[PDB]
Amino acid sequence: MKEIDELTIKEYGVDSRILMERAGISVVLAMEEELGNLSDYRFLVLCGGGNNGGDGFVVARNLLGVVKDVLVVFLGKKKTPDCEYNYGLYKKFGGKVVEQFEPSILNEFDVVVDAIFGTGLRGEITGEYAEIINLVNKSGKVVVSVDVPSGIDSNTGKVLRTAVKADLTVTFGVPKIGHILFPGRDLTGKLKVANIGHPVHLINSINRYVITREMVRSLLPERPRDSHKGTYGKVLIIAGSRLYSGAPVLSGMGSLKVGTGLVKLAVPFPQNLIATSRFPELISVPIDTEKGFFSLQNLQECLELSKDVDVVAIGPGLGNNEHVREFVNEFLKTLEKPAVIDADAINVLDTSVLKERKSPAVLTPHPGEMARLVKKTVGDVKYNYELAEEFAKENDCVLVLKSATTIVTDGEKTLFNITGNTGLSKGGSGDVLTGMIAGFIAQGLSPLEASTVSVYLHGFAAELFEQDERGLTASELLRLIPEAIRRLK
Amino acid sequence: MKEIDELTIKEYGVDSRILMERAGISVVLAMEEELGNLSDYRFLVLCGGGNNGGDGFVVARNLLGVVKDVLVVFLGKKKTPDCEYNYGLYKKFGGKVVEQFEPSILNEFDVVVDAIFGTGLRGEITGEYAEIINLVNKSGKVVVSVDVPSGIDSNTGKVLRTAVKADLTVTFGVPKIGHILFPGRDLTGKLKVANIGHPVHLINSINRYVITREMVRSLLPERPRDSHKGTYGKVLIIAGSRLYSGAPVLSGMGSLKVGTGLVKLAVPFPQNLIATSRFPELISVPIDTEKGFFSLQNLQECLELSKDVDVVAIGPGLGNNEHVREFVNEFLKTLEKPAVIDADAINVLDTSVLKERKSPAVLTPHPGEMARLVKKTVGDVKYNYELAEEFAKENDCVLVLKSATTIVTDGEKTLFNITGNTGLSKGGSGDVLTGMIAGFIAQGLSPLEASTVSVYLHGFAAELFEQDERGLTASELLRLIPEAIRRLK
Amino acid sequence: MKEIDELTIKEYGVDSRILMERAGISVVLAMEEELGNLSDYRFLVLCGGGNNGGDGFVVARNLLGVVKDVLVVFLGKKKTPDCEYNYGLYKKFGGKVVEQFEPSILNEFDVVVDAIFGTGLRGEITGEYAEIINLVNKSGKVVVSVDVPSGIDSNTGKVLRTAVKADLTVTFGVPKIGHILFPGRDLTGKLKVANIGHPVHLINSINRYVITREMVRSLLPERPRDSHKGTYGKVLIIAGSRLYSGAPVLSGMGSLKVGTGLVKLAVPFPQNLIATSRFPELISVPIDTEKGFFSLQNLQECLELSKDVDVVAIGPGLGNNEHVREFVNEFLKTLEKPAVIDADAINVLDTSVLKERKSPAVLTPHPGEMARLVKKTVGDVKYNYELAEEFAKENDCVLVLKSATTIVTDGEKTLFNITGNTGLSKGGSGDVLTGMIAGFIAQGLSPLEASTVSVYLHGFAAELFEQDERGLTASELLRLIPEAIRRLK
Amino acid sequence: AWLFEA
Amino acid sequence: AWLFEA
Amino acid sequence: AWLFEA
Amino acid sequence: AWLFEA
Ligand SMILES: Nc1ncnc2c1ncn2[C@@H]1O[C@H](COP(=O)(O)O)[C@@H](O)[C@H]1O
Ligand SMILES: Nc1ncnc2c1ncn2[C@@H]1O[C@H](COP(=O)(O)O)[C@@H](O)[C@H]1O
Ligand SMILES: Nc1ncnc2c1ncn2[C@@H]1O[C@H](COP(=O)(O)O)[C@@H](O)[C@H]1O
Ligand SMILES: Nc1ncnc2c1ncn2[C@@H]1O[C@H](COP(=O)(O)O)[C@@H](O)[C@H]1O
Ligand SMILES: Nc1ncnc2c1ncn2[C@@H]1O[C@H](COP(=O)(O)O)[C@@H](O)[C@H]1O
Ligand SMILES: Nc1ncnc2c1ncn2[C@@H]1O[C@H](COP(=O)(O)O)[C@@H](O)[C@H]1O
Ligand SMILES: [K+]
Ligand SMILES: [K+]
Ligand SMILES: [K+]
Repeated sequence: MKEIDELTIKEYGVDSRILMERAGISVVLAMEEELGNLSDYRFLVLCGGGNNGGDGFVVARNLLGVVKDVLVVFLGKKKTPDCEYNYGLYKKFGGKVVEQFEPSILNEFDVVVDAIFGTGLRGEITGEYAEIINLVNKSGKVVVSVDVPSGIDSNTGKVLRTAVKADLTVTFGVPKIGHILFPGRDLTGKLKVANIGHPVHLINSINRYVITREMVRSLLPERPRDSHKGTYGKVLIIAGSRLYSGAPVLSGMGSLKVGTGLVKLAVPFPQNLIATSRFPELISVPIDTEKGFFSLQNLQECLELSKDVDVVAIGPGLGNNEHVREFVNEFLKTLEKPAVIDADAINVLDTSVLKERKSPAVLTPHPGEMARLVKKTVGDVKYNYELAEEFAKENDCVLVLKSATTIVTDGEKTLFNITGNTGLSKGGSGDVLTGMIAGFIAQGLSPLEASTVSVYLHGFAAELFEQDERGLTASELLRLIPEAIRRLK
Repeated sequence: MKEIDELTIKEYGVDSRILMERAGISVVLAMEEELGNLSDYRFLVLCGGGNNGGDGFVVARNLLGVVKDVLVVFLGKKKTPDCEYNYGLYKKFGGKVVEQFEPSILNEFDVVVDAIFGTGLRGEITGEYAEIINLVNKSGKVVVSVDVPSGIDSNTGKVLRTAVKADLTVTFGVPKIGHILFPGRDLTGKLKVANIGHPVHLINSINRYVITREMVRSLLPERPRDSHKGTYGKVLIIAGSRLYSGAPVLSGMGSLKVGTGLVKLAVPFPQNLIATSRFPELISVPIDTEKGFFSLQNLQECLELSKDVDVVAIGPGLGNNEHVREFVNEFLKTLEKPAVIDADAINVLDTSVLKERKSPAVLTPHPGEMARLVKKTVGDVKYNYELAEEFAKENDCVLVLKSATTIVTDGEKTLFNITGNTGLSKGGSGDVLTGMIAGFIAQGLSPLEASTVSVYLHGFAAELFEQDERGLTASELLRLIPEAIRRLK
Repeated sequence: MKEIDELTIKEYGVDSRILMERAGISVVLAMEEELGNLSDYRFLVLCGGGNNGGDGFVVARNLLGVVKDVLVVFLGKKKTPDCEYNYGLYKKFGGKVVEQFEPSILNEFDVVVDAIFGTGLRGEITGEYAEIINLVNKSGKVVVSVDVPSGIDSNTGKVLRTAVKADLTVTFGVPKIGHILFPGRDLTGKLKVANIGHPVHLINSINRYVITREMVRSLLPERPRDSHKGTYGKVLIIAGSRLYSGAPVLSGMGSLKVGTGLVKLAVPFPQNLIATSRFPELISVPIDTEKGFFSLQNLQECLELSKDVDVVAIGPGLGNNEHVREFVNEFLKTLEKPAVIDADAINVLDTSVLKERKSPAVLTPHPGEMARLVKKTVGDVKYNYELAEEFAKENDCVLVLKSATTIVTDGEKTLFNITGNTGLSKGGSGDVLTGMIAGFIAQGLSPLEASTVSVYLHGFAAELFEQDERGLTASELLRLIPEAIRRLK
Repeated sequence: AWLFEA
Repeated sequence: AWLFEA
Repeated sequence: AWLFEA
Repeated sequence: AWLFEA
């Protein structure tokens, strides 16, 4: 987006003063929409020396005469040209500026406009800038951040030592990665994206997007009236073990609840019996195992079951021992169908086997599984969208890195999901997702499309739960899926 | 119906001009009901040379002076007498005709009335007629078809190379097979059937009908207050296998949910245990089998269980191997009770055994099972109501050929079901239906009656699902059945 | 309209059988709209031998099979060709006919369809036709008349000895004079006018119309925002006497309540004082008279007052003595402004003075005043629209002949008003109307236009009275006028 | 409105 | 109901 | 109220 | 919709 401001000035010819004005009035209009009539309020605008602060000067000037009181605390040393121009206007219009922050100054104001730093922040905040941010965060005033809350790194969502907690953030052109990933997404509060005059072609060129309702609506597969179950595909789910008898059932119904025509589970006996006793619509094939786990002895039976299907999901509750490893790796090596690879199938995966596969795969790890897979720490991989991009690209796969914001990438295109809530922070929610992806592939969506639609809907179903989110369980989530789908349309 | 127009003219004495006038004004009145006040709209009427086009000329004439603009594009070479008469009137009333279609002419109109071909169409549409139909289908205008959308074969529902997609179709006397079967039923849009003056005795003579709410209401069995479970009959369901443990449960509850007094399942042990753990109202008899499947070793036990019952359903999840074949065929040969034969029981059926049976049967295949049964391709049997008629007649049975429009026939009487939606395109919906039919027979309805009421209600229950249809599963369908029954009354 | 059926057959080419069919089904559709679902009812159709009876045969045939019972009592000797054709169809479709009326036959039916005579009736009904009509009128059954209730003369509204009282009458193309004038308008009940296929150009050619909401809406003068009282004209009202001090006030406010800019009354002193004490918005000029009445001594003063105005109303409460006669006649002879001539101004009018006037006039008599004016009996002039036409034409004026249906004519164009109720049957309602006409002329409408809009609104205001109509008085009517105007839009 | 004036 | 079945 | 008087 | 995406 830095390149987008640049191109809009330098090649399209839009004066940078005009972009700055449009940004500032956007902020004024966003505050009106959120606070109602502004004439009642007193405003403290905190301006740095960069263009973020310039945006602040525009806000401050625009509020002059219309609101109860305005004051600018200017906290930079030097001003950029556009910041300077606008400082100059604010002063000519009769606005008051000071350069010293008094702790007690929060006393006489209702709204703090945070125009200290924007996407123009490198490295940690210390000294007075930090002190003032800590003061604002303790003040209980309403906080409006210009562009990104000061102290968020706009490329990662990381807090650079300290950062402003905003009630409202007004950004320009497009959401930035920092608003989308945590902790930054938390500090952004309610996010508005303002159009400030960039050519639309540039806005759309952006290589990374947030999954939206509109995007998902247009990817949902059609339901032609003259159809039968085979129209909507077949899934095989290879899952469960004597230790984990629930996982297969939740994956299976994830597939069915998104509109798949037929789902078959392959689960060690007698645990296979659990599924059909809960959901007799499922087919649950007994696999005869030595000790409760899949092994190479079950390889041939599973390839056979996979000839009549469109997609295979593998992993949930398989257990992670050597015989499961041999089986999963030999199976994936021979299976010439799309694979959705989750949970324990990921823990035992040999990534050489993903490269040599002609057929496509989706991997769906959480950060702990991603860490072990690439042999890094949880902290190195969490929210690391470039690492996810490299891995999908190197292994010719779609990677769905699960978290409160989920990342879906194929190496070229990267998408971020922001639906869901803490109710999904419970075992078995992941199992449902695996099933949703496989089902959507079965219905003819590509792996990336299936993954995009599934993470969105999976989160949206969680938000539809009637009671406190913390009491949500995977079985209730399954029930809410078709409501999510209906509400999408 | 061609014979019906003929008899009404030639033996009852109704001038054919009068039938044509009544048809045309029906179309005008149907459009008013659908579009509201017509004075706002501009109409383009597309007329062939046959009587369909004549009907168009009547529409066009009737709209003269009352609506914003009318134009006829006449696309035939020659006109039939009645078409000619009406072309003559349209012209005398001051109506404009042209004989050349300009692509851009769709520009200046809001409604296209399609009176190009009706039930008088043989063979594929090519040349300009096709071009013009392709233009109308791309135009996004509202389309009203006279009789059947031009390009549907009214005897089969097939698209003859290309065909008009209508928002509204107004037909006369009775729905034609083409409106009822796909793809034609899809292209018909909303269908109105107009009374245009045929004697009622002729209308009712028609040998093939659509199942209606009214028909089904009057077939529902009575619920006398002084009753007990035996009043409402007993069903035995012979089903399931070690591979398919769900099917028995869904069939069993299909029977109970339609009001049957007692349902017993016979299911290999321990899979029989699945049913009562989900629905403890069911009786589920363990059958001791060698390897998880019914065989001749279970023949005597099953005949014994069938002495105390009114109907036997057989097939769902039995598996299809040689020992199942021997068992099903020897069983059906000896059973002297009504049989409902579904799924795998159909796959292994020897049709010689249906002829020699004194007792009645209903077969309920989908097209894939029907194909294998008579040794034809899916495409030869799908929507092939005459083949279904021949087979029911030759084998002294009722055949229920499942699809988005289901055909129910006994060889003399043929009925079409149009309830349901794509939510039933999921395994296990078929199992529920089998149970509904058996239950209705148990309650004293004939096989044809039981089949008619069941397919109607089975589809209607699907439409009552609250959320998106694609998330419907057989277990939710079971729950909706009694709502369907209540809404019927 | 007889000429309209003829032209539509003979020059446009519409088979008369088709007109007859369209008429009959209109009747069926009108009954459905009024009675709801018809399948519950038993129908007795009473058919003569003419085309009215033919229409009946079409109704009867169309009801066959759909309703509970149908029977035709055919009461003619001979059948016209189209009646015969349709008798022939009714019989072929299986309909029962009898030729004898049994008094008790009304017992077994719910609806009597009266297709005995239509617009094809000359001279008085006697014998059995009368007996049967008297029986139907005593029966308390629902009665639907085809075209006009049998026994109304369709050109006058007169009862030819005896006539059917219908709940619903369905006529074709246009309302006939007989439905519009009393007693016929009373016997018609609820009137529907069906389009049966006549070219629209012919329908509109009709020289005589009913005033409609739509017609009046499009005649209401505009209210340009940049206006002042002179934009909306000035009225002078010359009225009242020592005997009749109320009339001036009600006429004056009639003018103001329709939007006139200024109204001046000229009323003998001190009775002029009455007006401004009730409505101080009025100007009320004292005229000094010898004995309480206008005379030639007031001629010059009144011509003077009339120079500054756009229209003069004269007559209400003037009294009728010789000196008033001299004054009214000399005044009208010299006044070179539009005159609205009412009440006593009409009683003393010399009609030679209307011919010699260059300026236009509207006369507004009730039948008693019209009788004295042309020297005929009340019975000769009441509802006599051709006499009203002759008089307007001979005297170059608009005549508004007041009654429950009011006739407005200029000799070329004749209009009928059907708004109002018996609440206007009270002295002073007429005075309000005079004022409304003058006001509308003042605002720039022609005399015929002003008269059309006024009679419509005057009646519509009466219908808006909240309480029983019989308690309506002229002062409440004045209050309701602007509600009428608003409801018009 | 097509069939009836009222 | 007289004119149309739906 | 900031952008428009009506 | 012109000024803001939410
Ligand atoms: N706090 C949260 N907010 C939104 N989604 C969550 C949250 N916690 C977990 N999830 C989702 O729930 C599922 C957990 O799957 P797993 O990590 O395999 O158990 C993933 O789809 C996560 O993205
Ligand atoms: N309410 C009842 N009325 C008449 N017979 C009954 C009743 N309940 C049970 N039975 C009889 O007991 C046997 C078992 O009844 P059921 O359990 O209803 O099939 C039947 O053969 C019935 O005749
Ligand atoms: N309604 C239907 N239309 C076309 N083919 C069908 C239908 N039902 C079943 N089949 C065929 O039967 C086989 C099994 O069908 P399904 O159970 O829908 O996968 C498939 O290979 C289909 O071609
Ligand atoms: N798209 C659809 N619309 C209506 N009914 C359907 C549709 N797809 C399947 N069905 C019905 O659902 C059941 C499928 O049974 P089976 O083909 O045995 O699995 C049959 O009753 C079909 O007629
Ligand atoms: N608002 C106005 N616009 C134009 N002329 C007016 C206005 N008010 C009064 N007059 C003039 O003053 C005279 C008396 O006006 P009025 O009282 O409206 O008849 C007329 O001849 C008008 O031209
Ligand atoms: N029964 C009635 N229905 C409708 N209008 C009426 C009725 N009686 C009187 N009127 C009207 O009321 C006014 C009577 O005026 P006048 O006859 O001068 O007293 C005229 O406009 C009549 O047309
Ligand atoms: K900021
Ligand atoms: K057509
Ligand atoms: K009549």
